[PDB]
Amino acid sequence: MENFQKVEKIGEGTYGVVYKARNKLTGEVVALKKIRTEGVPSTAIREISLLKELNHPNIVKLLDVIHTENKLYLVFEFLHQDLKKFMDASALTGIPLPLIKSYLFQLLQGLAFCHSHRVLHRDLKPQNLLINTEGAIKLADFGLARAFGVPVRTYTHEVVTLWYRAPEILLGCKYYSTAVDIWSLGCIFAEMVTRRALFPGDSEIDQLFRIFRTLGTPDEVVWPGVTSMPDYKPSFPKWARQDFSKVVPPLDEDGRSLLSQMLHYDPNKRISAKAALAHPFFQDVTKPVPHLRL
Ligand SMILES: NC(=O)c1cc([N+](=O)[O-])c(Cl)cc1NCc1cc(F)c(F)c(F)c1
Repeated sequence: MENFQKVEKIGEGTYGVVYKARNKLTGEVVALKKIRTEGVPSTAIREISLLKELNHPNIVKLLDVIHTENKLYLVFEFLHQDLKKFMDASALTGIPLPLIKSYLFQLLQGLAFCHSHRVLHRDLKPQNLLINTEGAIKLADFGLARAFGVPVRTYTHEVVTLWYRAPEILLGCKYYSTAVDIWSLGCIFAEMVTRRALFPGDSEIDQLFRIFRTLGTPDEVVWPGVTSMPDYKPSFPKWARQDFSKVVPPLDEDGRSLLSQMLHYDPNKRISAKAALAHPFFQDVTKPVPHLRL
């Protein structure tokens, strides 16, 4: 590394390999993501560079965009653990409700900030939510999707997770809205509560049908325009909706109410991050200290 000192290979994300590195100068520890191929659109580097200006306590800071030797590196502030690992570690006992609430509240603040600045995430999942010992949780990878449209997969044979994809994306809609992030966060909220993924689809159609089996096959009544979506087929089976009391037990009515608003089929009826923050579910929100083993 011309300037860094690779500590370890954290992983291999959807846009390239990730390393924990120490800036031999500043001495700071950061996450270095090497972006995928043989050109790199200058349009992307400009859009990405804009993301450097985004500053919010619940958004992982993009410290630098390095375009040298014709390669693309993203330098991010470092956090020791992601929500996926934390949920696994908390599987036996479950994440306490007060902490689930704190995390959801913080993530909505982060989304409200991004959305008011016209930035969408598009690929929220537990792995993209980072946490620290102080009880904070932050969104990682905001805006990278748009600055790269949709490259389908990661870069080198790796099963793309569809579990958190909004139905409008699954139905072929070409224009994503802020609502896709609320849907993903709703799925994550449910998973923290039940300790099981809400919609663990194994294919795009299995994903769509798992959603339909739980929330009911959508129709023009609940989702005006759904039958005209690019990938909608009149041959879709028609399943009846289940009750939330059965979907995320034993979550209370405040929680079920908020979740139901985050999972409305019509992107336009789906609650905004701003509005969700005012929901009664957050009346008693606090900021608990999580039990992190690093
Ligand atoms: N900003 C970041 O801090 C970070 C970034 C990316 N990434 O995509 O650019 C990834 Cl993957 C993991 C990250 N940390 C969480 C983490 C740190 C570890 F040190 C570790 F071992 C682990 F599993 C998870």
